[PDB]
Amino acid sequence: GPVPSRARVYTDVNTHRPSEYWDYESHVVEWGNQDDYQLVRKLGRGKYSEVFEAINITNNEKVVVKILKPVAAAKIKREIKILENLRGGPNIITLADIVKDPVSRTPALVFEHVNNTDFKQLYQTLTDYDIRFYMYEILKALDYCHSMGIMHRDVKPHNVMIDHEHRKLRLIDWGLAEFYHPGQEYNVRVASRYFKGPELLVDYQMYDYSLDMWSLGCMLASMIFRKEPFFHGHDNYDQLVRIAKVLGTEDLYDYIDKYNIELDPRFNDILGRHSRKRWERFVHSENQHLVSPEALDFLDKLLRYDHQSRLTAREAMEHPYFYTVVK
Ligand SMILES: NC(=O)c1cc(CNCCCCOCCNc2nc3cc(C(N)=O)ccc3c3cnccc23)cc(OC(F)(F)F)c1
Repeated sequence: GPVPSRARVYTDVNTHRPSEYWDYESHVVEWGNQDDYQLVRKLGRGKYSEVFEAINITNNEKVVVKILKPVAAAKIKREIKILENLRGGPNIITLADIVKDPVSRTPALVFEHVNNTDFKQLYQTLTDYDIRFYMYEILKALDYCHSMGIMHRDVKPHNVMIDHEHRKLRLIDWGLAEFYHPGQEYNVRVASRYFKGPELLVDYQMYDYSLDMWSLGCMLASMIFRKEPFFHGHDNYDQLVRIAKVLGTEDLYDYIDKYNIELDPRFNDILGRHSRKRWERFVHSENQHLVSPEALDFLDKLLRYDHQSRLTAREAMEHPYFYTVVK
C-alpha cells in the first residue's frame, strides 16, 4: 500500500503543544452580542455560508460577517480554534467576534474589514515589484500558520485580500484549514480545482503544509506569465493532465512510484507521454517585464510533483527573487 510521509518542517508542533491548542472539539465558544452588528450589504455566497459587509454600532467600524448555512452550523469549532490560535499573526485575518444570527439561528463569525481596491482589473495591472512584495506578504502568513501547526488548504486569489492603497494583505477563509499531525490521513477534497496539488489529484492522503506551497506556485505562475489559471483543467482528472503537459510524465511516474501510489486506471486513456517543458516556453513580449531568471528559478522550486521536494515557506523567503523587496 501507500508509503507513509511526514512534513520535513514543523512536524511535531501539535504533539509538543498542550491538547487545548489543537483539540478544537473540546473548545468552549464564548458568544458575543449579535445586537452590536448591523448588516449593510451582501458580499457573496458560497456552498456553506454567506458573507456581508456590516457595521459594529459600538465603535462605528466596518466589519465582515460570515453567516453559516444550517448544514455547516455544527462544524465551526475547527475554524474558530484555528482563527483564535493564529490571531495577531502576520497578515492573518483577525476574528473580531462570534455571535448567533437572529434570523438564520446559526453561528456568525465577525471579521476585520479590509478596504478592497477592485479585482476586475487591479490585480492584472500589478507591477513586477508589486508581485514580489505581495508574494513575500503571503509567505509571512504561510510560514506563520505552518509554524503554528496549521495548513490553510485553500490558498487561491479569492482568499487573498489586498488593500493596494495601504499595501496591506490578509490571508482569509480558514474554513478548510486543519491541524497538521504527522501520519494523519486527510481528506483530498480540499482546495479549488486549479490550485490542487498533485498529491490531492492522485488521491494521496498523507499530505502536509507543502500543499499550500503548490497552490502558491499556481498563483505565482499565473501572475508572472499572465495566464489565468496557469493549469486550466476541465475536471479533477484533466487537471492532472494539464500539469503533466508542463512538468512531464516521467517525474509524475517517479513521484507515484516513490510513494507506492497506484494511479486511478481512468488516467490510462488521458495521461499520454509528455516531456518536461522549459519555463521560457511561457515567456512572451507581453509578460517579459514580470519575468526574471530569479522568478523562474523560484517558480521551479515550488511547482514540483514531490511534495517533500518543494520549498518550505521559510526557505521561499530566503530566495533571491525577494532580494529587491524592501525589508
Ligand atoms: N491573481 C489574482 O488576480 C490575485 C487577486 C487578488 C485579489 N483577490 C481578492 C478576492 C476578494 C474576495 O472577496 C471576498 C468577499 N469579501 C470579504 N470576505 C471576507 C471573508 C473572510 C473569511 N471568511 O475569513 C474574512 C474577511 C473578509 C473580508 C474582509 N474585508 C472585506 C471583504 C471581505 C490577490 C492576489 O494575490 C496576490 F498574489 F498577492 F497578488 C492575486
